[PDB]
Amino acid sequence: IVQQNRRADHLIFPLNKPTEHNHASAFTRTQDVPQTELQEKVDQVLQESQNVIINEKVNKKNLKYQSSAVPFPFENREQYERSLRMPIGQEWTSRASHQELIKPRIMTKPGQVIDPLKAP
Amino acid sequence: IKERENQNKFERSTYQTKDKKLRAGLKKIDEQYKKAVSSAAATDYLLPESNGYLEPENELEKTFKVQQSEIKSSVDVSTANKALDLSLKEFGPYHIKYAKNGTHLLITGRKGHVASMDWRKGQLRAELFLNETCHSATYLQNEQYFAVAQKKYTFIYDHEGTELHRLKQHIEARHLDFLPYHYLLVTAGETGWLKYHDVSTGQLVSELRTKAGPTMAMAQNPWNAVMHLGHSNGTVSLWSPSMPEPLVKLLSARGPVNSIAIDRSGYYMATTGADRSMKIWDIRNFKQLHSVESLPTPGTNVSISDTGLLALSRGPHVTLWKDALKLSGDSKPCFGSMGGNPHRNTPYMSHLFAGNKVENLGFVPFEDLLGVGHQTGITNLIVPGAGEANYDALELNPFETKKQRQEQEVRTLLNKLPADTITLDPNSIGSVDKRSSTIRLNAKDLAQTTMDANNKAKTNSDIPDVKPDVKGKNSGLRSFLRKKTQNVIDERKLRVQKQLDKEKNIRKRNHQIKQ
Amino acid sequence: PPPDEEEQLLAKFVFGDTTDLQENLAKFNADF
Amino acid sequence: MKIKTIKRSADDYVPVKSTQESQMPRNLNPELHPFERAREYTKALNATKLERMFAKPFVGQLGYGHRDGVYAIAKNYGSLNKLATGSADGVIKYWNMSTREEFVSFKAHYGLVTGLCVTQPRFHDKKPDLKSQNFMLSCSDDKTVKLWSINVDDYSNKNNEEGLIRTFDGESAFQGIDSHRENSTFATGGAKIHLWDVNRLKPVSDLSWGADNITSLKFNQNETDILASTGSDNSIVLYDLRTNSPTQKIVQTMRTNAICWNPMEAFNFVTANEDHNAYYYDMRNLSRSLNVFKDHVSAVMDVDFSPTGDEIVTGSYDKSIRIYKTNHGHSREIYHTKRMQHVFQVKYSMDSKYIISGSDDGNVRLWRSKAWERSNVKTTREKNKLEYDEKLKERFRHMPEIKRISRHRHVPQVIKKAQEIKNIELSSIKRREANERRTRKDMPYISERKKQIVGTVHKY
Amino acid sequence: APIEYLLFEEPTGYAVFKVKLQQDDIGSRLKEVQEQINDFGAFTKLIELVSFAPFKGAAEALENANDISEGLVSESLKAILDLNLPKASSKKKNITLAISDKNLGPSIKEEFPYVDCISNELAQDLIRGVRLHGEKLFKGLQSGDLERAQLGLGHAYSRAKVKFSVQ
Amino acid sequence: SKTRYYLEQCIPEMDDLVEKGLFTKNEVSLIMKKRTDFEHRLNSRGSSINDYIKYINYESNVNKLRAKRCKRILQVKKTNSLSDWSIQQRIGFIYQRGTNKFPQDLKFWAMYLNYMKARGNQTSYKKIHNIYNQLLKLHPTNVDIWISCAKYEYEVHANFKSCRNIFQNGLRFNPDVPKLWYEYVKFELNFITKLINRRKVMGLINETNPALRGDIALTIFDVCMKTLGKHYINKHKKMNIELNKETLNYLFSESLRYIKLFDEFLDLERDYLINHVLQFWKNDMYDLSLRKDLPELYLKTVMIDITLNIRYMPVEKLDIDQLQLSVKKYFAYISKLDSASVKSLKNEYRSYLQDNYLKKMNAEDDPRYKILDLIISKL
RNA sequence: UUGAACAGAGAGCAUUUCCGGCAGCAGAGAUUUCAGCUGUU
Repeated sequence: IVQQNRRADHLIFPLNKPTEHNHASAFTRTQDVPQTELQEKVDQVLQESQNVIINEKVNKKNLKYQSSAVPFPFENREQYERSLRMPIGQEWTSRASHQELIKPRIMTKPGQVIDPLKAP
Repeated sequence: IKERENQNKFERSTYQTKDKKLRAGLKKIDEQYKKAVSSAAATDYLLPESNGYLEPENELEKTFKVQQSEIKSSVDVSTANKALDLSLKEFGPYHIKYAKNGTHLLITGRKGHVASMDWRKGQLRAELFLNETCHSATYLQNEQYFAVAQKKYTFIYDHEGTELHRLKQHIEARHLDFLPYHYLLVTAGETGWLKYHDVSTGQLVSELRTKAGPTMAMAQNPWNAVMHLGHSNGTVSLWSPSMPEPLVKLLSARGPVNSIAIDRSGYYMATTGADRSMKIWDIRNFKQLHSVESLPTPGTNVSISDTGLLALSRGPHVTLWKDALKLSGDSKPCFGSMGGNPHRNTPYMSHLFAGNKVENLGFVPFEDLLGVGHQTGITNLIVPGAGEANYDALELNPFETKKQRQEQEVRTLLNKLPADTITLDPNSIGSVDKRSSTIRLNAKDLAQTTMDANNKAKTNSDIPDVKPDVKGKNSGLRSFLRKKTQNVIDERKLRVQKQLDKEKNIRKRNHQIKQ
Repeated sequence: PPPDEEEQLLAKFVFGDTTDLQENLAKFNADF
Repeated sequence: MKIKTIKRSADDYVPVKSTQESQMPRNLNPELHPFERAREYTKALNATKLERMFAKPFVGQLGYGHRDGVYAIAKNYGSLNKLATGSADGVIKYWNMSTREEFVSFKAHYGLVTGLCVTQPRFHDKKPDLKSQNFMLSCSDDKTVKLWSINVDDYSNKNNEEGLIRTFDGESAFQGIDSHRENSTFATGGAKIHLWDVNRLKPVSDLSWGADNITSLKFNQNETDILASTGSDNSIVLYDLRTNSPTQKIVQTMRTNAICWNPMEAFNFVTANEDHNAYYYDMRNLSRSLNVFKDHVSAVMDVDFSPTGDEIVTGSYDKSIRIYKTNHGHSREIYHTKRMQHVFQVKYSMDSKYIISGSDDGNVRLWRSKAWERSNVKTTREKNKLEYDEKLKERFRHMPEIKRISRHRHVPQVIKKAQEIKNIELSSIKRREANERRTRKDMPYISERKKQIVGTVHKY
Repeated sequence: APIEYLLFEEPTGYAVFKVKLQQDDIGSRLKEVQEQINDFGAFTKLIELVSFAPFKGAAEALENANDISEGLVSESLKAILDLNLPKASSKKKNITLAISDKNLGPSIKEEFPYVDCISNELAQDLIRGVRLHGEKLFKGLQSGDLERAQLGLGHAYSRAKVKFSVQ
Repeated sequence: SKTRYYLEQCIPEMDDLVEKGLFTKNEVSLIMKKRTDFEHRLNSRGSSINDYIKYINYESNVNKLRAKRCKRILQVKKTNSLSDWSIQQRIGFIYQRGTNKFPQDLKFWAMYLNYMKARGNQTSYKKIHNIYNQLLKLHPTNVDIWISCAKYEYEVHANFKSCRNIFQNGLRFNPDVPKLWYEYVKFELNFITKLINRRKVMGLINETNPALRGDIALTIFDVCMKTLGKHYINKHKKMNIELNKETLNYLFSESLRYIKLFDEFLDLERDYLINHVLQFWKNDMYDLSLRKDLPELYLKTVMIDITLNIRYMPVEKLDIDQLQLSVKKYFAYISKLDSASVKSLKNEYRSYLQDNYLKKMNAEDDPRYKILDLIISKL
């Protein structure tokens, strides 16, 4: 379960499944005891019943907009630059895709106690 | 993730691991990329409008024979009224500019009559009689501010027409432009200096010395905000504010470059020169596709519409070509089909302003209209298939209100792009530095590299290895000892001299043994 | 096979075309 | 000749009714949207600057504080807003953090309140009313462990006794206390570790490994039968109650001050150390640590996990609090104040939104876990804007000036000078080790996660 | 405990709301969470109307007003809380119900043993928000002019307590 | 925004429709333009329930066109694809959104319920129960929704326990409405009649009890009288005596209409039910004597008993002994009552006996009809 | 702590059961529709 939770893409707390009770309905009486005189009486009766020149100089003002090296989790530049391939923005993506991309990993209810997880 | 027909324009380019976390993360990244691209291409069902067209039914029907009166009678009344004609005989000729929404029009006479209007409403925002020579005008981020290139200095006016600024640093500018994401007003002119001014803060960002005399032409690349200037020597130069020298020099024409246009995708550029030559270039790969030679008269202006129509104005004429920007030689614009050859690209349309001269051209944004400025004012020609039918309301809204304009101003101001981000390739932001290592080096590998660098001096790998097979004429040790300074004597040069002597002795011994 | 009259009525409503309305406008002159 | 143009009906773009919003036609063609990378980069940089503007972490202090420094802090694992604090004058207060005021204060002990925990007692004869009353155990140097009941106003189901229920009396002083998460049992440190029961007036069992004192205890949250303890002989000893025995012992270079178990992983725990570091450990293999958290200057006095298990919080003797992600070996955030002094207890709220710290000055303080976040409920547009900003910051965190702005904190001058002194000392040790590696042809390369361990009792 | 349901006593009837989101309590004294009560775009994210049982008449309105003032539970309150609240266990995991009046809690607890009544400051904030916004949250299910119902009920309550005699 | 999300959810259906031969891409574009208009109207400000109704009508006609197109081109009644249920799912979702936004529009609630009942095979009894649960919580004081809930459960599922529970909860919320009491009595009489006829069916296939008697309906009747009287008094609260007399007169009309329901129920023991209701009205009510308080109603009840002694029997098969017993009871009542009351009761009895037998049978045709004419002349 | 009987909820999981083909009969509803039965596939 801990490896499943580690490699899970999204964790929505409470991860423990809360106990669920019978929904309140008009089709059944919840008390299981007659609470009205009518119910009492009815139940009672029922019970008893060159061209191109290109500048090769290094644009030194541009280097603040580039990475200094390949960063940690990726081991090479091809992987790192593939991580930046598609924009997250609503201008460049569909609405559902934008929501999916901006969806965070750890999500919690705003005012509830988070518990240690139970054993399955 | 079904494959789709229109997926190609939504595809993005990019410049076997043992790690399991990295493998799963890269698999998730690829899956999200494919899903996002397919779901973006799936939204073409939600496009509300379709582009216009002009199709001939018979073999005798030619599209260039169709007249503006016939088009105005055929099309609906709203577009017929949008095609407007203004007769302004006194202060001509008129250079015209449209807002990026296309809801406002800014005309500028040579004799100082500068007007800003809501052309579709018929409402005049501003009207100035400067009694002075005026060459160009442009709108700033809204219709609320506009810049006029007057006789010597460039002036900035508000919506009502009051002078806000007189830019002493911008001298004798003939060409004005605005980069709407960088808030940069770009001026070029008679001095041969390209100047970028920040209109939000008021600080002049760049002064670049073109060193090629007065600039004959100027266009912006809307894809990457690189300015294409045309000089009298026949070269188009590509400029970025962060570099003092041009990024690219293209030898386009023999004589002066009359005009430059760049398409919306930023992939194609058309130039006209004084040598009666119109050339269509690929920008990203910097080859030329087409070179129409010997036009009847030199083309004064080129414009390129959002759909990809190419408009050429030479004196009184305006001719438009459709699908002329493609790679194939069948797409080369021509004037006549020699006996009805279908491979020849005869003009999509033509119009003649008899007794007139076209001053400048501009396609109305998101409208099937081409505005022409000329000696007596402005005309709009109806061109089916010219403007982009489906706009995006987040970027540019033709039906924008006052509060939407007010919010969009602050939004764009907050997301103003710094001028140093302008490059030839817009996908350079976020990349690894080119001098940096392709693979990541950790502590162990960096320590191993440091140990190798320390042991290189002991192993003598710094100096070139002795090669007896290579002749002493081209030997690397000989070139090293020649390139080093003669007076200064160092240990490295001493070792190089000893190794060169040893290699020369070995080569002499081998030559003596052979002989 | 050709469409049924019910199918064409449904097509007119669903696709929202006004060809019948323009035809009636062209046809309507000096009826009364 | 077919002539067809763009015709736009005004009804599809300008609404007829005044009350209706305008339509937003959208075209996802990238030609209409240039400058993807630069535009998203500028949005992300503005998000980092906005985070730096909105970083206002201090929520506020609890009450008027204790008369003396706060040395024991225990949260209620069942209730979100309740806390128990105990100071060096023997005074123990139960706190409601919602109103920031105390339910009750007790002059509990005569010595220092060495340990405090919040319990749910389970007696044989009777069932306590846990909806109306809360319970806490304390242990001190006056050789006593005491149980207390506090009246609580959370529910209004009805229209008793606050104070001492039962006193557990021991032979020597007690140094820490913790209670079992599903039983009635609890353990106290001191000279020997004793497993007690609330129904018995004397210890149920003695779990001590040899003749050494034990400073702090912690029960596992998931595998509730596991215990861990810290000793003054630089030792961490695990215990299992099913076998009723001290499981394993590890000896490190310096004494560990506090232990916290992962809420989400039954077999991981963090130890605060006098190394100025904290160490993340796997119970199954104690020959190496999973992670080393290295940013503090003086001895780390307390450690607590987030309830989600993603983050830890450390409070140290250098008068600062530091928050760590479990992935990275360096801190994400530092909290300090001129009024704050040596921090001996940090706890992380059950909401995982707040951090509670008790200091030598006697004040208990509430901080935000994330300084830029706010506690209002967000509308849909605001929530999406904040999530997009977080994802964009995560995407472009690797950039130079985004990193430059993001890593910036104002740090006290003492902490900054001590950081540069430790940097110089570490560089000196690095050159000495380089000289030793130059001298010796074959020297072993020992891992940073291996360096702190002197040994283990049971070899692997 | 988190609040699951909320009971509001209108002059015109009883209303039961479901608490969709919990307002945080440790920072419940903060400026943000105290202004989210006033703002309607944020309070709607917290609470949503499940049920509304209107009173039959002015006499029943007065009778229920007297019962609420005394702290008693009427047949109308029993009916609405029986229809809406789910049947839970008395021993563990009761249903939490937010009440404005603390004295009403024991009566509801005796009628429904599976209900824990909460009347702390957090529930008071929620009930204050419901009273503040009022007719907006009822989605037009209100059938009578609530202000005039209030005015008449206040007059009837005062006359009934004073025992006003027209003779 | 929400409009964009809903349109992108509409996308896979058009993928399926384009994948089949059913719809052209331009036709899909026109349909999505109309859907864009409707979704913008729903998700914007200033919306109405009429926008929901128009959008549901549009999607219904789209489904009809899709069905015709699938019949015509592919020659199959339905494809096995997404598109045959997706419009139905969308219409249900529009109904759900509309009922959530404007819960007070009972016509829209009825349209939702009718649509979900009509698509019977695809829907679920769970879904219908959930819609009833939401609606009954939102409008607990609407009697017709309780009646419709009980009716759906009785004819579709034949769930007598659920029907009884629905009627009991509805009467808990609406004890002052006579209509719900009437429908409860009608349901219980229907249930016991179905039980009686089921036992008779068993007794004819092969080769007592108060439930079969009707005492459940009688107890519901008595509780109805007490509760309706109390709530009528509470609504309208010497003058108190006049109000009590008016309340008794008001309850008398509901009792007589229950008598008419009993007369409609031919299979049940009509004589037993009429005996019970006249026993109740013989018992005094509202602290006043019934006969002294309402002599007109007392004479009406006496004439009703005297007539219904033989009115259950047909005129063609009428018993002369039973008619003579009824006439003797009428004579005893006339002797007990005042002279004007006796004359009015005699006139009413003569008119009832005339309309029963004299028009049906001739004096020449039946020898007993001459004796009946003589008795009518005597009366 | 477990078992049994009872009353349930719609609120989870599984299905290697059946039904969303056709023909025919018959009933009901508002000429069509609806589920059902009998065959067949």
